[PDB]
Amino acid sequence: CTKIINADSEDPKYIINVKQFAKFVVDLSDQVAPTDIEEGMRVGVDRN
Amino acid sequence: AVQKVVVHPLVLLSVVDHFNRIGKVGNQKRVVGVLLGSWQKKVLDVSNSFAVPFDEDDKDDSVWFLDHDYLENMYGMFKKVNARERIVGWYHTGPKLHKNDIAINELMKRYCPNSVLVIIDVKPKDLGLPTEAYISVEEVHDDGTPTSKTFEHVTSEIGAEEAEEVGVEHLLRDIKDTTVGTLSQRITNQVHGLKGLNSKLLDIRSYLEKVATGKLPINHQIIYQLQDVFNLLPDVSLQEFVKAFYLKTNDQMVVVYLASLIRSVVALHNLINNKIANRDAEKKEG
Amino acid sequence: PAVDTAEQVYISSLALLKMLKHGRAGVPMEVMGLMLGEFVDDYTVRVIDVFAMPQSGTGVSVEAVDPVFQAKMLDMLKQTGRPEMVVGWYHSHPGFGCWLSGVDINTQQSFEALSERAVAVVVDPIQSVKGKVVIDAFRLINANMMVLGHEPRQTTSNLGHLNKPSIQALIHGLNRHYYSITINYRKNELEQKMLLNLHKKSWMEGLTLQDYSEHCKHNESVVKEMLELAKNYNKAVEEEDDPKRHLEEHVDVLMTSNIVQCLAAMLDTVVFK
Amino acid sequence: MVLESTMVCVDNSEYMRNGDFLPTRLQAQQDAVNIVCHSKTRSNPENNVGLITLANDCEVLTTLTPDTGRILSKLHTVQPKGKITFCTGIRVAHLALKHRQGKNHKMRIIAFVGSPVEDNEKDLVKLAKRLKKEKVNVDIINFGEEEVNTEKLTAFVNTLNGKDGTGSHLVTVPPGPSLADALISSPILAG
Amino acid sequence: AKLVRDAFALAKEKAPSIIFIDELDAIGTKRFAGDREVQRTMLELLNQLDGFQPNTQVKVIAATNRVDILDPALLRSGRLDRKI
Amino acid sequence: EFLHAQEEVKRIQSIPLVIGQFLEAVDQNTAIVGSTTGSNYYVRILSTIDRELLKPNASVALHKHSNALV
Amino acid sequence: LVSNVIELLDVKCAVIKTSTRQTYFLPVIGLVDAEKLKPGDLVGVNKDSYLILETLPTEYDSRVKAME
Amino acid sequence: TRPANHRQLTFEEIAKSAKITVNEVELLVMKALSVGLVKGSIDEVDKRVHMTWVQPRVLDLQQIKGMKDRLEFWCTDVKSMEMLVEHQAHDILT
Amino acid sequence: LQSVGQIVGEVLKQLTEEKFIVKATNGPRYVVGCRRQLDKSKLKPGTRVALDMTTLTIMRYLPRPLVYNMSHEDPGNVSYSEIGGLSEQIRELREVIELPLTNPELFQRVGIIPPKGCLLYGPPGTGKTLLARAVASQLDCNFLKVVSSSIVDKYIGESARLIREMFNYARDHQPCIIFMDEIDAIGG
Ligand SMILES: Nc1ncnc2c1ncn2[C@@H]1O[C@H](COP(=O)(O)OP(=O)(O)O)[C@@H](O)[C@H]1O
Ligand SMILES: [Zn+2]
Repeated sequence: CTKIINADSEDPKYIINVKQFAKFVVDLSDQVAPTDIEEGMRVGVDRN
Repeated sequence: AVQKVVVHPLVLLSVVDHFNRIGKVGNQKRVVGVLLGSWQKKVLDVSNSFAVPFDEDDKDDSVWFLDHDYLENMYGMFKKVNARERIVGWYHTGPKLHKNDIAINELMKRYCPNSVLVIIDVKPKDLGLPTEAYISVEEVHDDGTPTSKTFEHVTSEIGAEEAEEVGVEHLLRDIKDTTVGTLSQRITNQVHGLKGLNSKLLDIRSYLEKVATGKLPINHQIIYQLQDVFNLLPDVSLQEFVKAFYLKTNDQMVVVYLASLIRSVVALHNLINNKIANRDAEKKEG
Repeated sequence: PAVDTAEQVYISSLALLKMLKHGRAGVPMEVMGLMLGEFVDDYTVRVIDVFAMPQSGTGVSVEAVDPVFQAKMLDMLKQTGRPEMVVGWYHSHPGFGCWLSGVDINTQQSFEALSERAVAVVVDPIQSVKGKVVIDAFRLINANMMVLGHEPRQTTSNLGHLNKPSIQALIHGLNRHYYSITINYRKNELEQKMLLNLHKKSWMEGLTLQDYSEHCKHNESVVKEMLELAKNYNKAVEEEDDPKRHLEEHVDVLMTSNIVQCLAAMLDTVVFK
Repeated sequence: MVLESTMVCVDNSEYMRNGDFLPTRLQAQQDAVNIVCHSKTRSNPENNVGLITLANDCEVLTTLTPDTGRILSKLHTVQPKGKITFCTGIRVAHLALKHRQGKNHKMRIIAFVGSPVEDNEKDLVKLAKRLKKEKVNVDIINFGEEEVNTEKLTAFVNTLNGKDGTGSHLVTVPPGPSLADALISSPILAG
Repeated sequence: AKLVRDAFALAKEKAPSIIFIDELDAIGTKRFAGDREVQRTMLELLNQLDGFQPNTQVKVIAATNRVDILDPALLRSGRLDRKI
Repeated sequence: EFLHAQEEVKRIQSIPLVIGQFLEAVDQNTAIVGSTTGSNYYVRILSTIDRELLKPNASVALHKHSNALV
Repeated sequence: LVSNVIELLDVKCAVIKTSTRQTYFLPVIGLVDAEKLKPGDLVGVNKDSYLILETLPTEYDSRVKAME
Repeated sequence: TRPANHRQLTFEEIAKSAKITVNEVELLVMKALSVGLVKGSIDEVDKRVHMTWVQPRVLDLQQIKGMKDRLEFWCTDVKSMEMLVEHQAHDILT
Repeated sequence: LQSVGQIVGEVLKQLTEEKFIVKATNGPRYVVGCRRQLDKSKLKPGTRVALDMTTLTIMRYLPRPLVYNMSHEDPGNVSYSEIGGLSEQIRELREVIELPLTNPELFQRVGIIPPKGCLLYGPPGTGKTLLARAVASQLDCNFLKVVSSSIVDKYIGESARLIREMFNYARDHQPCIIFMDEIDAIGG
C-alpha cells in the first residue's frame, strides 16, 4: 500500500503498487479493518 | 443545407421491424419514428432510430398526435446508452408524404433546427435507394411566386459501420454475389443500368405529360435543368468520335484476340496431355 | 422435463445488428442488454428485439440491471406496440471467446429465477471479423441433475449437429455448467432485400465506363505479364518430356475487362444520341 | 375518486389580447386550468391531465401525465398571436385521449373557448354525434367576447348526450370581474 | 527518475529543505542497456536542478570522492557550481 | 463458391496485422515467426505468399488473432 | 489505474502515461477539470477505458519518505 | 432554334439575323461566351462557331410537347436496346 | 464517459495509400489503416498518431528528457552591452558571421561557398560564448551551443548514428547558429 488517500475517513481509498504490474487506487474488502491496513505494508489483493 | 445523408443498415432494419410490428395488428398508413445520428462537416450519418407512438386521421389532414414526452425520454434513454447519437430527423414508412408532415417536421425542428425527414418505403422493394431524405426550406422563391413550406430534397445513400457490415454479410450468406464481379455479374449490372435508365426516363416522361396536359403546373425552373439533360447528349456518329471509338475498339479487340489465342493454345496443350495420359494408362494396364 | 438439444434461438436480423453494434461501441469495455421476445414453445426461443442499457461501473453483473430503466423502457415500448417479454440477456466478451464466467453464471441464475428458460447470449465484437460472427447462446445446468446420473439435456432428435465447440469454451467449462444452445438466425424476405440495398450498385454504375487512359495502362501491364508468363510456359512445356494457371487467370482478367468495357461503350453509344 | 383522464384545451388566440377579464384573459385562463386540474387531481390522485392549445395549431405540449406540473409549465409563455380552429381542436383532443395509458379511466374534455367559433352547424352536430358513438364527455366553457349562449354550442351540448344523459354542461361566464367560482359550483362538483 | 522527481517534490513541499546527494559518482557517471536508465535518472536530476530559480528555499549539496567520473554536465552553471 | 472462398482468403490478410520476424521455415505452409510482441510462435502460412520471399530474416505480417503468417 | 498526464493539448484533450508503462491519447479528459491540471499530474483513470476518473494528490515513494 | 445536331452556326445567318456586319459576329459571340451564357468555340478558316450550351431558358406548352415526344423516342430506344441485350444475353445473365 | 482512450503510436513507414506501419510507444508494431477524414500528407515517417485501441486504425495525428536534454544551451538575452572591452573582437565576429546570416547572397554574387570554420581561440572564461550570444541576440538567431548529447559526432562510441544526430538535431530542426563543447578537446 503506497499511500492512504483518506478522502473523508469514510471512503478513504488506498494507493497500492503491484510490484511491477501497475499502481492502483483500491479499497479494502469488508473482511479487513481500515486500522489493520497501515500505509507502506504489503497486502494481498484480489485479481479482479 | 446538408450535402448528404448516409443511412446505416440498422435504422432501415429498425423501421422495417417497427412497420411490421404496427401493421401486424394496426392496419394503418405511415408509422412515424425519430432518426438519430452524428453530424460532420456537412454530411449527416443516420445511425440509430426509434419509434414514437403516432396517430392520424384522414379527415382534415391535420388531426394527428406524435408524442412529445415520448420522444424526449426515448432520447434520454438513448443518450444514456450512447451520447454520440443526436436527434437529426424523423422517418415515416408512407410512400408519399402527407399534407400533415409539415407539422411533424416543424415539431422535429423544435428539437433540431436542421432536421431532415427520411422516407423509407418498407412495403415496396424495387430498383434501389429505399430512402429519400427531405429538408424543409423557406424562401421567397426568388422569381416572384407565392411562398409555401415545400420539402427540398437532399441526396441519400446507404453506408455501413464495420460491425453492421459483418452482421449484414453474415445475415445474407446465401445470395451475396461475388465482389470480383466476373462476366455474368458485369453483364447483369449493365442490364440493371439499362433498366434503371429506362425507368427514370419513363418517370420523367410521365411528369412531362402531366405538365403538358395541365394536370401539373409548369415549374418554369428545374424543367430547364431537364433541358440541360437534353443538351448534354454526346451526339455520336461524329467523325472524330467515330474514328477514336473504332481505334479504341480495335485496341481492346486485339487484346481480346490475344487472350483467346492464349486460352485456345492452353486448352490444346491440356487435351494433348490428357490424351497422352489416358493412352499411357491404357498401355500400362497390360 | 429436461430441455432438448433441438432447442434453438431465433434471432431477428435487427436484434443481431443491434447486439453487434452495441458490442463494437462499448469496446473494450463489456456491455449488456435485455433480449425481448417470446418463448412461443418448448423448443424455440424467438429473440424479436434487443435494447441496450446504460453501462455501469460494475460491468456485466446483476447490480448493472437497473430496474428503473428496464421497467420504463419495457412499458413504454409496449406503449409503442412492442409487448414482448424478457427471454434473456446479451453481453460482450471482446477478445475472450463465447463463454460464461462466474459473474455471468450469477447473472444467469438471477435471470432464470423469474424466467426459467432465460438464455445468456455471448458476442465477441472484435472477434466478429468480416465473414465470421462469433455468437453463442447458453443456459445453465445445475449440478444436482448432472451429478445424479442424469443427462443435462435429452437429444430427442439429430439437431445436435452443432459442430465441435471452440476449445476456449472447453477450458472455461462449457458443458460443466452451461449447455450451449444451437443458433438459428431468422431472416424475413423484406429485411433480406432491404439489407441487400446496402452494397447494391446504382444503375448509373452499370452504364459507366472505366477511365480509358487507365484501361490502356491496365491492358499494357497485364499483356506484359502475359508475355513473361508465355516465356515461362514455353520453357516449362519444352522442359517436360505454374505458368499455365497464372496465364489463365491473366486471360480471364483481360477478357472480362475488355469485353465489359466494349459492351458498355456500345450500350452508351446506342442509348445516348 | 372516479378514474378519469382530463384533456384540457386552452386558447392563445389574439382575441385573448384585450383586458376583458382580470389583467388579461391569459392569466384568467391559466388560473382556470390551474383550479380545474387541481380539483380533478385531488379528487383522484390516480388520474392524469394534459393540454392542447388551439391557436392556428394544436400542440400536445403536455401529454396525459398525472403530474400537473408539466401542464402548468407549458401553460406559461403561450404568446397569444394565433387564431382558434375549434373544428380540429376537439378532434385532436379525442385523438390524444384515445392514447390513454390506463384502460379504466373515464373520458372528460375541457376546452377553453375564448374566441367565436367559425364552424358549420352540420360539422359540429356530426362531431357531437361521433362523440356520442364513441362515449366521450366534453364540457365547453366560454369566456371573453362571444355570442352569448351560442345556439350551435347549446345544440352541440344537447346532442352530445341526449335522452337523460349525464348532462355535459355548456358553461358561460359573466363578463367583467368574475372568477371560475361559478365554473366550479355546478360543473366541477358534478358532471 | 521517479524517485528523483518525488524526492525533489518532497523538498519543495517543505519550505526550508536541504537535499544531500552522497556518492554522485554512481548516477553522475559520464554517458557512453542500463546506461539508458542511468541516463534517464541523471537527466531527471539535471532537470530538477534546472527547475527552481527564484532563489527558492530548496538547496542541494553533492558529495563525491571522484570528479573525473562525474559528468561535466552536472557542474555547468545553473546546477551544482560551488566546487568546495 | 470458389470465388467466395478466394474472397475469404483475401479477407484473411486484412487490416490490422501484426509485424513479426520470420524466424525459420519448418515445412510447406508451416513456419516459426518471432512477433514484435516479444514471443515466438509456430504458425501456418497462406499458400498465396511465394515460399521464396520468406527469408530467414525478412519481416512478415501475421493475423492479429491467430498469429498466422499472411 | 494511476497515470501521469504527459501533456494537455487543445484539440481539452490529454496524453496519459499509465503505471503499466503505456501511453494513450484522450480526446476528452473525463470527469476532472482541464484547467485544474498540468503535465506530471497523478490521476486515477479507468482501467479499461483509460479515462481520467479522479485527480490524485502528489504521492511520494516509501524510499523517498524514508529519505527525510 | 438549332436542331441540336448541326449546332454549328455560319457567319451569314448571324449577319442577316442580327443585321450586323460579318466582322462583328465574332466579337458578339466572344462577348456572349465571356459573360457565361455560351461555352462553344470560334473558327475562322471556315468561320463556323462551334456551339455548346450551359445557359437554359423558359419553355412553353408546344415546346414541352415536342420535347416530351423526343424524350419518348429516347426511352423507346433505351427499352429496345435493353430488350435486345437481355434476349441475346439470356444464358450468360444468370 | 462514453469516450475511450486511444493508443499513442509512431509511424515508421508508409506502405500504401491506405496502409501504414505504426509502432506503439511501449508495444509491438502493427500494419493499420487511416480512419478516413485525415491528411495522409500529415502522416509521414516520424509523426505521432493516435491509433484506435480495437481496430488499430489511425484516428488522428499528434504533435511531437531524451538525450537532447543536454543539447540546447540557448544563448539567452545576452547583448552587446553586457560584454565589455571586446570592440575589435566584436567587429571581427560581425565581419565573419553577419554576412552568412544577413547577406548569404553576396557569396553567390562572388561565387564561393560560405566560410564555415571560424576559430575564436583564446582563454576560457573570457566571454567567447558571451560574444556569440551577443551577436546571436543582435540577429535574434537561435544559438544552439553544442552540449555533446544529440550533437556528438567525432565521439568514437557510435559512428553514423551520432552523425545523424549531429545533422538532424541542429540545422534541419533548429535553423542555424552552432557551437561546440570541450572547447580544446578536438582542436588539439
Ligand atoms: N566582456 C565581458 N563582460 C562581462 N562579463 C564577462 C565578459 N567576459 C567574460 N565575462 C564573464 O566571464 C564568464 C565567461 O565565460 P566563457 O568565456 O563563456 O567560458 P566558455 O567560453 O569556456 O564557456 C561569464 O560568466 C561572464 O559572466
Ligand atoms: Zn461475461
